[PDB]
Amino acid sequence: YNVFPRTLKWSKMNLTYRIVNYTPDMTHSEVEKAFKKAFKVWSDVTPLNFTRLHDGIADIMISFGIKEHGDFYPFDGPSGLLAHAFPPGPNYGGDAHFDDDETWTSSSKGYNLFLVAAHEFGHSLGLDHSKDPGALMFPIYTYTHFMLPDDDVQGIQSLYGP
Ligand SMILES: CC#CCNc1ccc(S(=O)(=O)CC2(C(=O)NO)CCN(C(=O)OC(C)(C)C)CC2)cc1
Ligand SMILES: [Ca+2]
Ligand SMILES: [Ca+2]
Ligand SMILES: [Ca+2]
Ligand SMILES: [Zn+2]
Ligand SMILES: [Zn+2]
Repeated sequence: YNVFPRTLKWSKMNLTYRIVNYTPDMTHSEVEKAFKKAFKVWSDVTPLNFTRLHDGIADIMISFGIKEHGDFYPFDGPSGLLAHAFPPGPNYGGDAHFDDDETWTSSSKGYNLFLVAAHEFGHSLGLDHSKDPGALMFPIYTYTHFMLPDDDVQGIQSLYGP
């Protein structure tokens, strides 16, 4: 696994996240479950915890956008870039953005929100890309009870512990 050199981790165990807006292709419930399940992945192997706030500021501000959307790191329309998150830190730190130009699902068609989101929150927590083609933090999307690969388990625990 790989981590950035920075800013490594959050000084607090219980973090907050917020879902600013939603995608057309999934119901509010579907999306909420994906994100909830995406965090559950990292929380199960770490002392971390995530609380969802309805409004105001949250450590991890989640949102769906297309093209230029407020950070000068524009999306490229369908396919190509799927989503990006920023490593731990104040403000934009932690936040995750999903290209609303892609087709988000709970299945295999288009791109599976949960899987991508699971990856993206990895970033939100301090993990960079893993060179292990079996790691959730590998730079290539690949569709797959979800068990978090070993490398990834090694990753966050080296930051936050078991
Ligand atoms: C199992 C599983 C899974 C999900 N994996 C996954 C793979 C690729 C992407 S991506 O298409 O968003 C590629 C990207 C990524 O991995 N985002 O997390 C986007 C952000 N990014 C970026 O802006 O890079 C430059 C500008 C330095 C080229 C690095 C690559 C997203 C999720
Ligand atoms: Ca709905
Ligand atoms: Ca933030
Ligand atoms: Ca794209
Ligand atoms: Zn963005
Ligand atoms: Zn990535």
